[PDB]
Amino acid sequence: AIGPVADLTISNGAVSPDGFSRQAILVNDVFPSPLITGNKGDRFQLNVIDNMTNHTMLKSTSIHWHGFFQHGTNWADGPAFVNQCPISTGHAFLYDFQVPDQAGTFWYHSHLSTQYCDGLRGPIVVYDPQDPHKSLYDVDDDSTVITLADWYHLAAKVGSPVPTADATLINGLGRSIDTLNADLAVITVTKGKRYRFRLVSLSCDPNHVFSIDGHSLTVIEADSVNLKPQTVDSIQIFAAQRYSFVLNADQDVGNYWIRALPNSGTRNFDGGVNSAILRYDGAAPVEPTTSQTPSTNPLVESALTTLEGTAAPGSPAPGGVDLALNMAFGFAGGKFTINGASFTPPTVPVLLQILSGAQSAQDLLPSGSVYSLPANADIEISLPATAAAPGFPHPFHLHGHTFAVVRSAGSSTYNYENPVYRDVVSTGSPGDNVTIRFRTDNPGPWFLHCHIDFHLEAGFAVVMAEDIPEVAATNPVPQAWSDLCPTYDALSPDDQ
Ligand SMILES: *[C@@H]1O[C@H](CO)[C@@H](O[C@@H]2O[C@H](CO)[C@@H](O[C@@H]3O[C@H](CO[C@H]4O[C@H](CO)[C@@H](O)[C@H](O)[C@@H]4O)[C@@H](O)[C@H](O)[C@@H]3O)[C@H](O)[C@H]2NC(C)=O)[C@H](O)[C@H]1NC(C)=O
Ligand SMILES: *[C@@H]1O[C@H](CO)[C@@H](O[C@@H]2O[C@H](CO)[C@@H](O)[C@H](O)[C@H]2NC(C)=O)[C@H](O)[C@H]1NC(C)=O
Ligand SMILES: Cc1ccc(C(=O)O)cc1
Ligand SMILES: [Ca+2]
Ligand SMILES: [Ca+2]
Ligand SMILES: [Ca+2]
Ligand SMILES: [Cu+2]
Ligand SMILES: [Cu+2]
Ligand SMILES: [Cu+2]
Ligand SMILES: [Cu+2]
Repeated sequence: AIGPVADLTISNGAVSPDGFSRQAILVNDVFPSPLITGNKGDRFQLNVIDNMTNHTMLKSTSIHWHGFFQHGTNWADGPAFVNQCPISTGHAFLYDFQVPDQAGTFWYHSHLSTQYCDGLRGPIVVYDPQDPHKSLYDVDDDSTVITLADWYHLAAKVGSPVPTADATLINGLGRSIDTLNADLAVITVTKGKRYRFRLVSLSCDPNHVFSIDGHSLTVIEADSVNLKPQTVDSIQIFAAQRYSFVLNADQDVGNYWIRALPNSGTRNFDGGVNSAILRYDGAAPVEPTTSQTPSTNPLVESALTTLEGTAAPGSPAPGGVDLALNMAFGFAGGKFTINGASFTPPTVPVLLQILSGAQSAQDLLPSGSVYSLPANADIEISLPATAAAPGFPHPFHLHGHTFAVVRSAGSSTYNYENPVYRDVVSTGSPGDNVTIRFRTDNPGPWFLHCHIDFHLEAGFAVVMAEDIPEVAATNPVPQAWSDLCPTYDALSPDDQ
């Protein structure tokens, strides 16, 4: 892997991850984007050098480091027009931040429009030298990162506004229905060894039901949060989520199908679509002939708990917090709404608005989309599922924070004692009332949005303006950040 100090050069080029070729986005001349790693406590210095020339996929860029708290470095978080203006082509920008108090599985992706769908997205691992789960496994390295991704034959701005994927990629490879002989990813294991696999969803839209024929999976991490171990036989993973699971390679030496069934597009495994190969050392170099058995032990989010058994912030009753917010989803004029407002990117990034003197949510643009949060407070947010926002279940993501999921999708119970904490949560289907809690210990504007990128583009977002009075003092910005907007605003539209 590369990192924690590295150049990330962004360019355009042709790729063929499902045996069909198209123009896309390369990072350090490769697709899919390379793995970046560090250790707990490391300073990351990622110099993003933008050499893109294709306006259809956008020449500008901005990168989000998904899951990092960015305390004191809100300017480095990535969302275009929230935390920065985009980097302009022919320029570079250094993201310089620390990860003092976090370890686990993360990822990076463009956070400008729908650009990450065109290929700028890759995994990150922050290792913990004192990982409490470390004695459960033998192997945890580049080879044990498993990414899932949707792939489209037409680019994000070329196809339908809400497209359906032609292929699922596993570690960057997969088959489409018209490319049944395309290359497949192979993950190799040695019989008798134990592996920490780190499963990362780079998806722009679909969720995937992940399973491995003949094997159970011991889940030990969700979205960079250590869990009490939970053995499962399938995992439904939503866009932008991560899980670590331990696999004991104790079955017969052979080839076993790795499966990732999407919730849209091709919903079968015919011809080896939506599949990869688990190969034991010594097995024949052939495709598996294993069968899928019904999942009788699927992952259930409400049954997950943190390793430390951390209580939810606040008191154990509905509304037992300093500020309770309800987000009512809707859809009007082809745009998503939250509490009647659709997010449209402001000309001046929200952070720059605050640093320039905006004092309240009413002062902040876009109007109706920004919520001021008090400092050092317990917050509860409910996000009740509704068919009024098409394309459910919507996996919501809160920047700058992990949150307690006090009520999960598909469950009527509330857990304040020992709920799972994570950073992306499915808000489920009608009848659900997914409810989250967090503490406001991190001054800055933080995006809260559906991580289905096509829905974000259609306005399905709000901004949480946390502790506005302390933002400037807590987040001193580098000169290079100050220069982003004047450079970007000087571009002609066709160079954006
Ligand atoms: C930079 O970025 C872009 C995005 O990657 C590039 O866009 C490509 O540009 C061309 C047009 O110049 C496309 O080819 C066209 O595709 C359409 C649609 O094809 C599909 O749909 C039709 C109708 O349903 C169907 O008949 C076909 O079988 C396809 O399924 C065609 O109608 C056109 O005739 C033409 O073939 C590309 O599809 C497109 N690729 C990306 C992935 O969307 C662009 O080329 C880049 N510019 C630099 C110079 O390379
Ligand atoms: C889901 O969650 C919230 C919070 O429990 C609900 O909104 C609250 O519900 C009651 C009754 O209407 C009120 O006492 C409060 O004023 C509400 N608090 C929030 C901050 O507005 C809501 O009713 C639920 N929605 C789904 C449909 O069950
Ligand atoms: C309007 C509309 C329709 C469908 C979707 C979707 O994601 O399926 C999103 C928006
Ligand atoms: Ca091969
Ligand atoms: Ca291996
Ligand atoms: Ca962690
Ligand atoms: Cu993300
Ligand atoms: Cu994020
Ligand atoms: Cu959505
Ligand atoms: Cu985001």
